[PDB]
Amino acid sequence: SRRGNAGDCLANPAVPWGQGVEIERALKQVQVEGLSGNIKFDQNGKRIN
Amino acid sequence: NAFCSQFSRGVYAIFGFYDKKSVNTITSFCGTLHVSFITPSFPTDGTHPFVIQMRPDLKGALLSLIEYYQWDKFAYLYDSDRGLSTLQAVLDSAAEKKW
Amino acid sequence: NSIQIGGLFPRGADQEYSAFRVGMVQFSTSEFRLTPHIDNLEVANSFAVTNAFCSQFSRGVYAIFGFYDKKSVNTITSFCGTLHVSFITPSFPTDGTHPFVIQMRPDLKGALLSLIEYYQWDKFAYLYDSDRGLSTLQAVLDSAAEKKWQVTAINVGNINNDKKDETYRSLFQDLELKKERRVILDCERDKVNDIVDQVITIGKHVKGYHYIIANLGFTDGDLLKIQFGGAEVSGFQIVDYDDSLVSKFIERWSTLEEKEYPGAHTATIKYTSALTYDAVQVMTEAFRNLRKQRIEISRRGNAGDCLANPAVPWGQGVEIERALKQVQVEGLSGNIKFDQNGKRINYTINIMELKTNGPRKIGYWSEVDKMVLTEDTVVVTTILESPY
Amino acid sequence: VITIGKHVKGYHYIIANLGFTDGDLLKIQFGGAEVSGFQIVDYDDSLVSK
Repeated sequence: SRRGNAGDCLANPAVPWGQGVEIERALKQVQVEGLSGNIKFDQNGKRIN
Repeated sequence: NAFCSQFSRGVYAIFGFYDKKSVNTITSFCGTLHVSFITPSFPTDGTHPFVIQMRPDLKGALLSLIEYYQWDKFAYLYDSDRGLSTLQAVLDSAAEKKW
Repeated sequence: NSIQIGGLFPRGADQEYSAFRVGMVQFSTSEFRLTPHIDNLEVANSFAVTNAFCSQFSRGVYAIFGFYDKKSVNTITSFCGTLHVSFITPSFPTDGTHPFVIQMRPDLKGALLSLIEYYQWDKFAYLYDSDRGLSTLQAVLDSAAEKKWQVTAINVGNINNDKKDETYRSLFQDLELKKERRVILDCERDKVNDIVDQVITIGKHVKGYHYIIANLGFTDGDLLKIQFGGAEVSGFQIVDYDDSLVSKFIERWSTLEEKEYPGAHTATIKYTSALTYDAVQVMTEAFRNLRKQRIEISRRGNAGDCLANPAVPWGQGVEIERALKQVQVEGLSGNIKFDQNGKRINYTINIMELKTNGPRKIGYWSEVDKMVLTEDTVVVTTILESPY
Repeated sequence: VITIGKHVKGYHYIIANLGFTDGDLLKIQFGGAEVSGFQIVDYDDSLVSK
């Protein structure tokens, strides 16, 4: 769900909004095919296989 | 400038390119502000959260191709702009395999 | 006239922060003074650098002193390139003509290159760290081809703390099969103390080897444990203690308080702290020379934040770097002379070599002339007869 | 011996007392000098292992 306000990036100290953990985790689990070939991701984010 | 302006918009992910000058800038922010970044540029040495690399590695294919062609003496020409991580890999394998 | 400046200091930089205080106390003149406004941080994280640099620019200063790392150097050279705030630092010198940047550290490469032909080497190894950039490794391999060396360069910096002892024993036994009697090290203090301890434990400091610790502190780290092996050790240092102003400083430095000045009550001082003292003389030289030609640059108006769209400079900062680069004073290192870019010219490095008595000096180096071997025979009579 | 550097391959040492592994020994394990010694208490015995 979109939080609405985001604030300023240079907030001292700024606070992360803890939905981006669920964003990247689905991003790390993408298993599709593209022009290059098979696309498989490590939990680091490096392209494997 | 473009990072905080798009952070003001409240975006979900950021797509873009980086060079060796700005590579530390994105990795410092996306780890801090916990937003994802997806890129076709050259991948960083070491691990970084919140960064998805699209370009694969080239090291092992280079070390296979030199080994498949059975080389021991050659020359190497490099540009600084994409980092030096390929150079550091092939100089380590230079020591182990008598190059 | 309390000129307000800014400090960006890393954690664990205890000896340098006291060496910053000694210049602030001694070089404090009555006609003007300096307001520190110092914050602590981590040098590897650019976000805290992004936090602190826009913190001090939000207040608005005339100059900033601090330390940077390889992981944050382009954060600095982009901000001071854009926002026209001059910057002074003793860290490793950048490559490229970056405006608004003062390199207080001298270059080391040409002095390092000069020593190598002096021993007339041909084949050696080169252990390096990945933290001070790779400018030296690029410098030697470019010179390796055009003067026909055989260099085996091996990185060491990515080794974890838990598996040190197996990796170094894996490292030097690989060097032993190639008969590598000559090693050039290039690290900070803490790696050099770790590497030398593993050289001793495998027993590779007898008569027959040679070592070069290529950094500005040769007697900075511990050296006594390899004094008596037999392996000839050389190194580089700029801060010679034989100078009286240095000897005045050491006499002043030694008598100080531990809990007030952590790391002061010693006999020697590290070069990173030595330039920190020498930088405050250069900062105070600026605003003294600034008020001499009646140049008021007092931008008392509100600086505002750093995220301006578009960002705007303020042209009195051009006069600041005009004043900072035109500084020639004398400090612990010696003759401080600059370039239009911000580098250092006309300096001298003392080539030091290790003997059984301890550290010595076998000469100095310059830009104009190379390694000058200032240490500071029979006549045969016979007659020409065959086959003699 | 270590500080003057005299434990390379080529030397030999014998610590003639009943505790060979009693004192520290790791710091000259990796030199090259062959070191022997004497001990009576073998740990491989079960009553010792008990």
